[PDB]
Amino acid sequence: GSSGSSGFEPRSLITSDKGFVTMTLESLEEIQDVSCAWKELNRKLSSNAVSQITRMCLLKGNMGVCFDVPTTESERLQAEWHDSDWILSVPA
Repeated sequence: GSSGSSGFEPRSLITSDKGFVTMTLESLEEIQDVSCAWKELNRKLSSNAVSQITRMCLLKGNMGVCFDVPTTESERLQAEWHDSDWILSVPA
């Protein structure tokens, strides 16, 4: 409802073991199901690259998605993201 911004400034962990990385995609409003996100991603990413997306789940609030990708494709994904209203981030 009406609270202070949820983002905050949490403590930075000692990054070391570069294994996998998680991604987030914020929506404008609610969506139908993951099909919305998948259809969009398929129109903004290549079949080859989009296949790296795993564990795509609906965020708590249906206002975006959360998924995992390799640390290599993570930068390509970030650069290839354009021409869409959705915001792309990579949290801790």
